[PDB]
Amino acid sequence: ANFENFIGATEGFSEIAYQFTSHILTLGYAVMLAGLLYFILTIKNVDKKFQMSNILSAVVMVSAFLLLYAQAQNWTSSFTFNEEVGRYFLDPSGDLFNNGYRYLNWLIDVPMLLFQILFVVSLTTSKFSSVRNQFWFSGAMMIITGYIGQFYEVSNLTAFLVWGAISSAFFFHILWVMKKVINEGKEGISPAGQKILSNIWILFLISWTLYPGAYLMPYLTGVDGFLYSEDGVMARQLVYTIADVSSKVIYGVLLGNLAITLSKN
Ligand SMILES: *C\C=C(C)/C=C/C=C(C)/C=C/C1=C(C)CCCC1(C)C
Repeated sequence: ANFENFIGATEGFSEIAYQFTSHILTLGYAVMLAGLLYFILTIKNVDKKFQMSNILSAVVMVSAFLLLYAQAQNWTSSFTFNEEVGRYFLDPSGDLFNNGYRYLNWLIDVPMLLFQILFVVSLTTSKFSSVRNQFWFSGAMMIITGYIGQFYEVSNLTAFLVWGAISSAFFFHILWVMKKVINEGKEGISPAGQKILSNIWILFLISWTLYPGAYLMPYLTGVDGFLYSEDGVMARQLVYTIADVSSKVIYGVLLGNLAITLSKN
């Protein structure tokens, strides 16, 4: 299956790496529940015309709470302690760790997080339907090809890499279109909102880049190095959780602040 199930079957997990990974992944879904309440409760502070952005954030929160909770359980319930070795090992009598929950979550969120900025910023010379359709197409393909390449994570490394680069192509298309969007979005609005739009752009850039970083993390120290272990698994799930909080929660808080700033007129 995956690099996680490999380590779980071929070397096992120190209680620290196991309990750490369960804790960070719990942090993950708990934060999505906190954000859900935040977006619902704040929806009154923004004019009707921006509220659709809050709505989309609330929906993203629901789909990340539900799927990142499924994955938390999947990770905990997939390994059992061995008293002889004192380490956690993949259980043959379980579901086995399965990261489809995460890709299913990305496939849902991606249209919604890309669509929502289009409800707070106005374009200048670009058409709303062109940006939208371009976001949705390459957002879906980025994920689908990323899911395919992930089927070869442990087995064929070279396929894992060439698919990753395919999925990166679509990612770079999205970063291109988002940059145009942020440029046209800057025209006209106050300097304060231009400041927030620039913050949104940097956070969008880093936070989305963390995801390919966590996809390559075990092989980053070579095909036999330090991260090729329970420590790369630890780091991979830590980066993911950081990327989840930033691109899903923090992103929508920033768009909310912008919308309020745009109601000063
Ligand atoms: C949770 C919400 C979103 C928008 C998640 C986004 C995830 C990514 C941008 C993942 C990207 C990948 C890339 C760029 C290439 C390797 C495979 C990944 C799917 C991890």
